[PDB]
Amino acid sequence: TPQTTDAPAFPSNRSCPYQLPDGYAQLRDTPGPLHRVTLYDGRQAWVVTKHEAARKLLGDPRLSSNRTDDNFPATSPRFEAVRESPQAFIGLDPPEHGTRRRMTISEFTVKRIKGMRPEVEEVVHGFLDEMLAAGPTADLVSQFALPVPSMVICRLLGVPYADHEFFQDASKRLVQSTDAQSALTARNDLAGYLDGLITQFQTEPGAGLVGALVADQLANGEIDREELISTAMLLLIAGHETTASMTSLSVITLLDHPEQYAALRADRSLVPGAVEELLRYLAIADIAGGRVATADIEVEGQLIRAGEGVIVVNSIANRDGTVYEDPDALDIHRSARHHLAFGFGVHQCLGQNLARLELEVILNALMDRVPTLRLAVPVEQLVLRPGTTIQGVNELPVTWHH
Ligand code: HEM
Ligand SMILES: O=C(O)Cc1ccccc1Nc1c(Cl)cccc1Cl
Repeated sequence: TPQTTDAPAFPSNRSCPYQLPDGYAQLRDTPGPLHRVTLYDGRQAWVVTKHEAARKLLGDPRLSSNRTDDNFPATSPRFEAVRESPQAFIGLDPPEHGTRRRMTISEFTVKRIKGMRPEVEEVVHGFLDEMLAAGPTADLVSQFALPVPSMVICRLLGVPYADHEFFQDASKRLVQSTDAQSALTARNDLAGYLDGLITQFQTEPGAGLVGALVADQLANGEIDREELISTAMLLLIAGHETTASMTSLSVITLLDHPEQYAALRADRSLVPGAVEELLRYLAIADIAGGRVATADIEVEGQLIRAGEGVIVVNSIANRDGTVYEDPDALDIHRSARHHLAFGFGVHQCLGQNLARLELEVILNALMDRVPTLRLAVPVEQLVLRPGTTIQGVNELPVTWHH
């Protein structure tokens, strides 16, 4: 009996850190905005696989971001045991989404990000000082990719970096949890820690976004204490797992495309466009694409019914050849404008301009200070995270001329 299905298992796992999974190239090539898939629990959902349709559906308020909905298209059991906790604004819809998001936007403006350049540059070069002084070989993830954005986001939040061993471990356990119990434990660890931080700010008002939320909105009853915890937790985790993943994956990708990496080193004005192309090409955050319909939506002759889960797969939409000519070619010189790596619409990544600053500083610093950087193992020996979490590698052995 043939095993062919019209609802393939989703998500798929990468076999090469920067290439579309084989099942995804098939979804990309099949006409139409939507395709049926089967999720880990056997439930069918839709995936959005085309670029303009993805923008349309991310902008449609009939596609709710509410994870507590029984029909939300969960791709693993990660959140099934944490539903008794309030959602951060990533899981809220208007009007609640905006009231919560607006409590945080002041920390992420273009002006604030510009003012953060000296701090980001100091942090990047400090961790490089230490890594290069110890000599090769090193794990780029633990020694550079993770600590840099962790220190930066901690200062933005008012989270003391002295606790980094504890919160970096809990963050990893939650983001990469494979069972509901391990996710619950990691989330509880972070929640109790952040709750104590709130009490400390109530005793001694202090700097950072958490301190600002405690002194203002919490003291006015405009955010619940547990919502503050969830918001701080989202910003802490997103603030260091996403950039760390982009750093390690960009290094792997650039070293696999040496002609472009050399062109990048010779003309640093190409760095901002290279970062956009790497964001498009590596598209690390498909796990942020889930939505649930609260009303019927007709999409080019296909019908999303109320109550159906829909996943906007931005990595596949970013390989739409009607937008990016030869979409599977890495080209740091191409226009990667309009990519969906950060989403689109009211939920478009709050941290996107901090991420862009960090990646530009990081790439320029690696080229300046470690021009002989190379991988210490073959690419095929790296262990890639599965499609049920943020894409990337947990370890990246590197060497250089000592
Ligand atoms: C480094 C590369 C990054 C990528 C690829 C990425 C990806 C994404 C995506 C695709 C979304 C959309 C979520 C949705 O539509 O449901 C999102 C939202 C969000 N991201 Fe980023 N992100 C990155 C960096 C960051 C950083 C550094 C922060 C800092 C805290 C951050 C904080 C957030 C927040 C708070 C949201 C929710 C926005 C909202 O719901 O209004 N992200 N991210
Ligand atoms: O959403 C998941 O399954 C993993 C997870 C856990 C805790 C906090 C955030 C995330 N995911 C996540 C991250 Cl780390 C960044 C941007 C968007 C999303 Cl959905």
